[PDB]
Amino acid sequence: TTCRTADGDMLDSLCYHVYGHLLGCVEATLDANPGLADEQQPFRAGLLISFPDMP
Amino acid sequence: MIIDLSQLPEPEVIENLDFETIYQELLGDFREAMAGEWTAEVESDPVLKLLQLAAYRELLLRARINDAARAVMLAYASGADLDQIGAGFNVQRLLIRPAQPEAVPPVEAQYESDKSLRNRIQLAFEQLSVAGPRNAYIAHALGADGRV
Amino acid sequence: IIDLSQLPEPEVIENLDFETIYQELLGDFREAMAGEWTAEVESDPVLKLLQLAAYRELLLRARINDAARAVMLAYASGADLDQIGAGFNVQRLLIRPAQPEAVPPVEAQYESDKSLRNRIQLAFEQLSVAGPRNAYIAHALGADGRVADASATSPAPCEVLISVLGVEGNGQAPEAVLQAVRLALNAEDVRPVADRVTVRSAGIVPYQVKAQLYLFPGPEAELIRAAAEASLRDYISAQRRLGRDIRRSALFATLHVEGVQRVELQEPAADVVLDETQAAYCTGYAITLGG
Amino acid sequence: AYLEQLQAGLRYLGRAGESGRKSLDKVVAPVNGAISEIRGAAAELENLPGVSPEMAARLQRAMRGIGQAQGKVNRVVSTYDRASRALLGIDERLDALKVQVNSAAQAVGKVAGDISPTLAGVLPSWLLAPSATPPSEAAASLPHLLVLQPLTANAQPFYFNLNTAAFDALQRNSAYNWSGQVRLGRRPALQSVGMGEESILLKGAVFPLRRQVGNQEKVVGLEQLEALRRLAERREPLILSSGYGEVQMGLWCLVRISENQSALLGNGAPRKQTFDLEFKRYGDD
Amino acid sequence: AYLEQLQAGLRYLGRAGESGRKSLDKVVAPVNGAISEIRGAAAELENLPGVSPEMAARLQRAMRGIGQAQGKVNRVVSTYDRASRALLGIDERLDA
Amino acid sequence: SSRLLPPNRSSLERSLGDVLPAELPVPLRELHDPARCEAALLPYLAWTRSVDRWDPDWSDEAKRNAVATSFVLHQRKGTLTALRQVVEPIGALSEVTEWWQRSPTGVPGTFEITVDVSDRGIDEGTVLELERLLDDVRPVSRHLTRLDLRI
Amino acid sequence: MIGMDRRSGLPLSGLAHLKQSVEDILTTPLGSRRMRPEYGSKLRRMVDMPVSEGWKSAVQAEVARSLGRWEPRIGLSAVRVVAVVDGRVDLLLSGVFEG
Amino acid sequence: MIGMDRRSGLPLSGLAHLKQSVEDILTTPLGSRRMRPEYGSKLRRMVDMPVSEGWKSAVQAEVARSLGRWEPRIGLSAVRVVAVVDGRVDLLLSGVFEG
Amino acid sequence: APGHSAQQAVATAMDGLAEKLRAIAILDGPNSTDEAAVAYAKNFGSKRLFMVDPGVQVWDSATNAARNAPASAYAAGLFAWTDAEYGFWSSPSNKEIKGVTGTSRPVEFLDGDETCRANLLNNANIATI
Repeated sequence: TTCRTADGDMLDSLCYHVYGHLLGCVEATLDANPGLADEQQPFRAGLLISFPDMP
Repeated sequence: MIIDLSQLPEPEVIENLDFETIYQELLGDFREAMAGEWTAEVESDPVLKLLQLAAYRELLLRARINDAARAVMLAYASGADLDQIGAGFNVQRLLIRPAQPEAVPPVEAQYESDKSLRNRIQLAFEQLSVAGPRNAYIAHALGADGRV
Repeated sequence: IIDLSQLPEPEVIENLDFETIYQELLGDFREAMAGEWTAEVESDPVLKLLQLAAYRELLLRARINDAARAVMLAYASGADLDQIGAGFNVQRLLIRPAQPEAVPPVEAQYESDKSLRNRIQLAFEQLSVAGPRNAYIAHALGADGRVADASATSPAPCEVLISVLGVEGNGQAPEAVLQAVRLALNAEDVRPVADRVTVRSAGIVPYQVKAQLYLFPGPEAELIRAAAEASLRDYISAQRRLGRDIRRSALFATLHVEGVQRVELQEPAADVVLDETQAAYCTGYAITLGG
Repeated sequence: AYLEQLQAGLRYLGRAGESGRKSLDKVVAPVNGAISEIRGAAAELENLPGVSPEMAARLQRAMRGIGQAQGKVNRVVSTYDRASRALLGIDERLDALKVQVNSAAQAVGKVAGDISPTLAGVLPSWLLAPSATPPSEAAASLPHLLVLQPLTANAQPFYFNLNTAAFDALQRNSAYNWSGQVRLGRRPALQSVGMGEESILLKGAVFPLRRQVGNQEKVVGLEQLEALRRLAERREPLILSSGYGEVQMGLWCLVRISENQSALLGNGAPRKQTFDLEFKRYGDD
Repeated sequence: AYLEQLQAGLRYLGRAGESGRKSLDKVVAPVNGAISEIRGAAAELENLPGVSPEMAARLQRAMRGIGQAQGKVNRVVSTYDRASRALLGIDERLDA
Repeated sequence: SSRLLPPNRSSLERSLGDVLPAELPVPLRELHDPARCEAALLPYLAWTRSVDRWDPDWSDEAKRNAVATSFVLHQRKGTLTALRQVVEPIGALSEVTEWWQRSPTGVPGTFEITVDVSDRGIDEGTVLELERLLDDVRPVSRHLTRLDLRI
Repeated sequence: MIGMDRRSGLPLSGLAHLKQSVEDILTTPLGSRRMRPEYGSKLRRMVDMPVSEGWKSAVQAEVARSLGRWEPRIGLSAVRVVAVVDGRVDLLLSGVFEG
Repeated sequence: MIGMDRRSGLPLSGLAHLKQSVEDILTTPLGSRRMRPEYGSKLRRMVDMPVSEGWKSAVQAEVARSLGRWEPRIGLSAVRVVAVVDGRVDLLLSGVFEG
Repeated sequence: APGHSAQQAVATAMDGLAEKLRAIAILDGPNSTDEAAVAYAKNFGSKRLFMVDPGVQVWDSATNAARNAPASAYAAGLFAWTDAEYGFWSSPSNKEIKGVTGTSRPVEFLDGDETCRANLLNNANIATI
């Protein structure tokens, strides 16, 4: 379930739109994403997040 | 004779994170620090705007350390982080199809996947290096072709 | 083969104390409030937030340092050298694992640290099969009832003099254990080269130590006298692990523990020499107090 | 000699996993004829410089097939008893297929690596994102009669007005849980043991051919009571928001919808829909 | 020497309550590096006349932080088995 | 950050948004790249790469290639092709001996090597290291301690 | 309950904290907070919409939702348009006090 | 879900696979598939019948059955006759997307 | 005129054609900084012009990168979405743009009449994403 951001899309908003809740849903996204947390949290327009299943 | 990476135990530095167990600590470090002078735990209080930054930006820094700890381990690194493991062991990523196209759509330089680098970094030891024993003079004598 | 993981700690990021982290945050706070800062702004609920932040990257500079310890082989702890040894083809083996002879007394055991770390240190010395000075060593550590090896050559070429030393008890290693290295060196040596396997290539002379230590007027002399051999009985087992020398000062410095004001030595007149060939053994000790 | 070896190696395992249906002894000889024979290619492929862009896709065509051959053997073998398998002794033999073929698959992957797992299902950040703008109902020229709105707080609320449903009746039952305990010589004692069910029942009628107010070139729809149904299968309480007395009514879960749609058109379309909704107050903290 | 002592003393307990996540042996050395080292300020602060209106709010900034450092150690330690804690022997050490 | 805050924010929240996260560098991936290690912790990586001989006198360009090419050196110890590259900081690649250049069937000792080393940077000293710097590349009994040099 | 002021950092408790508790609800959009996506109001979505008589009842129905979530000590009474200048509508947020 | 195209063999996933998923339902008759007899549409039985106003409602009622079986990610909206030339009627198959 | 409205001669052409047509002309400023677009808006004041200065960028399939669209046609599609679904009397500002990614300029915004790049453009009679 790979999604592409815009220049203002943010991580806790995105995995709330995908999953429906945020309990155990942000760090599971940061786990299966290489170098995602190193990038600045107001995202750039072209970075890809593969949201895993069962957060 | 190499061991698979899927049977390794989990390391020490990689941690599961929680936003709550960082934020409930920041409540449990600030409420005792105020000595009862601050007692409005309603979210509209502008300290809980900021304690949800100091627990969110810390969780990003806790994840960057977990991202960097996976990047220095062979069983978890991927992307351009196995390139740094590959450059130390004189192993380069392959080219199945070449890089330069002749047509108007640019043909992508097809590299092998990072699941096959973990094959090649781990086979960089059991490799023909020098013809020391009787089993290595013959394997280094496979330059010709018409021969048994 | 010398342990690096017993030195003072390296700091990859600097580990500042709580005060200069806090004053660095106030310097960041005055510049951010520039043009609108007032002395009434830095109130009590404002400053206690900054005392939290100065406490959290005190726990993040400690987290980056504790992560950088466990990545380097210097100060890497258990269940994490398996992630490093997989990058160096080092897997821990089974020293009588959990076979349930009876089912509730489970007896599980793996390879411990600080010798698994040596096998990761001896990883690159096992790649070259043309036999450098350490590949004859690092392939001879495959057995269990021995200790590490030293290599030398006095005679005519392709005549290897390796000294198979062994820690199991009083000195001499068995000759049946001696035959295992030629089974351990068949497709690891060079084919024209030919070794002789000498177990005691120079000879063994009996050593002792007799120390009349003094302790302070203070704590009990039962566990502090016995703590002197805690740094000595593992030191003698580490001498033929490298096959190298003992000194007079080795009989001094391995007896200094917390609570020592003076020591004394009589058993050597001068220090002895143990070369890469020469090794020795210590029979029986007697360390008491002079008071 | 891998051009002769692996293609012949899959031919043995075709006999292994299929001549083992109702017997055991015919499995061992092709399995012995493969493990010491796939090794003839796992030792052959130790040193190749990546000989061709072809000639190793053939290795990928073969090692996918030998990977299918493990699945055929290990499922046909697994249908047997363990004691009948232990007397044959191929529990300690089929694991050598997990040694030799994996050493052969590692040998092929060193010579010719795999293709990258390309991505075609990469979506933007929209297809799972709600349109947070309010609908045309909330901007209409009619004061809203009642408002349903759920706990997710981003879902679209339902607005009661003359364009959507427009109830004209409002039952509001509200019991109070007083329990009677009969005493023998006197009046029964009454104890307040709770609050009991408070319910709100909304009658009314939807006429889905009356045009929207001011003749907006748009009629009251047939969809406009099924929106009450979709908002009720969320398993979720709802905030009632009136505009006359208290405005902050509590959490009210929706329990029953029952329309009576009659005076039908040709395709089954009604032109009256007399409904009755029925709520119960969700007892939050 | 309390200007050098307590600020360095909180630095040991930052290693104590955090390098103890999935292990036990890395807790004992910073805890031993604090108890005999916070004593270097508890004996130093036996005789001060109230030296400044500053220089002791710094002590309040530090002792609030060391008070947070007890809560981090004693909760990370409490996640372990008692038998694994008894073989280490820091039940009779964290009380110091 | 100040960007993570909602649009309604005071200058106090925007200031405390820029201070209370207090971001830090994570110098953890730099520990295994020898070209990106700091100079104070480079011999930690030289230990785990098992760099057998080390000098605290070289330039960092001569220290980091001994760690980066520590694999290629230790993969081929008995060869000449890493005996060429083990003498990297002493810049020298001139000449090497082989069997058939000597006509009477080799020396008594079955051709121990007398290699040629040509250094120009350092003239004082620089001799006493090369009989023991080349000791790890030399096998234990395939060669003898005979050596040839040039300044 | 004693909280601190948004500007100037001063700890104010009784009823000035009550008013800034409401104005953190009304002016935060939904999802702007970190790890609290169901916080705030849809009033920013009601910004720059025409002031009809259904816009008024949609603001009353949305202030009552958003204050009903994170402000239990306020019972909302009414929201009334009291003036209109060019663009600037202004709303008398009246409500009784509970808790 | 990623499938391959019927012609030209190319793997197409998002919504071109959605349209060919519908046209495998509508043009297969019932029982033509192997070991799947309850697959397809009765639209081949509706071929070369007179276009009445009951033929239209019988096609809407049969496309909705056949897409309701083997196409759960499509909610059917309407089927409308939009033109008539000699024999060739043409139907605007309109439906919302779910799943 | 997407792209051909940073020039003043066409923005004056779209100006004078508007009152003949009884329309409004959605022109756009240059994609430079804010005062380059504030001073470009000071050449007008003619009741028929709606300027949106940040040329917003959109994702591309062929380029596999970020494009550069002039963002005057996106406000036209938003006005056609407004007057048919919400009515022409409804204000077409606070509504969604589709086919969009980030802007060519990061334009900040707050609440409380700050020095924001949102309140700077709006007080200069300029709309902005």
